Amino acid sequence: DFVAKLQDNQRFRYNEVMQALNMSAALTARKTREFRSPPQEQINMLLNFKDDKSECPCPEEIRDQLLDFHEDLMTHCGIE
Amino acid sequence: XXXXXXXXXXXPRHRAVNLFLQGYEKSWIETEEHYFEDKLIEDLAKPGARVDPLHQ
Repeated sequence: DFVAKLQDNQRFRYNEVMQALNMSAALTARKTREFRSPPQEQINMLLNFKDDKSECPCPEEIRDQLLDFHEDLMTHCGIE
Repeated sequence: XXXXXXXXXXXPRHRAVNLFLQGYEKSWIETEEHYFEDKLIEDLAKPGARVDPLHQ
């Protein structure tokens, strides 16, 4: 379910930024992540929030559900 | 001189879940989420009743 909610959100934000182009010198730096950065480091860089702020994309809603699942895993294990 | 200088100048579905779990096990679980190395040995050195368990 997490990937189901993440992949469509990523494609939606990509469609949004491609529709609202507003071509500049930073749009290429923002959209090199789609063509370059193969999926390994792509997911590595789009999945990082243990400090208070990183370059996480606009799907902030799934961050909370991931934290909830991580807390559930921690309390299912022996970690208090 | 400026003119001379100017002349000189002119002259698909299931790969994503696998990669997700790989990234999760790579950078989400082993990030120092436990501290037991002292309580473990403290309860292991107690001879509640010979030889202690840690001594064994």
